[PDB]
Amino acid sequence: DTDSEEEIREAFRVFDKDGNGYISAAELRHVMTNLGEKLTDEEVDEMIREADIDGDGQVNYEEFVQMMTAK
Ligand SMILES: [Ca+2]
Ligand SMILES: [Ca+2]
Repeated sequence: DTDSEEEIREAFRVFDKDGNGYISAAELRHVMTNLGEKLTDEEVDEMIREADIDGDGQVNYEEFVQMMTAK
């Protein structure tokens, strides 16, 4: 709850460039690339796709967490 899950809630919240309240695949490639690491769009696009429960190109913090670790 507030033990540490908070940092996760933050990092992901700030991540949403368009502060839409969720996370899209386009933001990952741009932000990661902007951060200094240029990932692969094919992996990114596929990344969320697998970590998507609603199937709306948008995933909250958890739906993502379970992914962040898994490569
Ligand atoms: Ca988003
Ligand atoms: Ca989803």
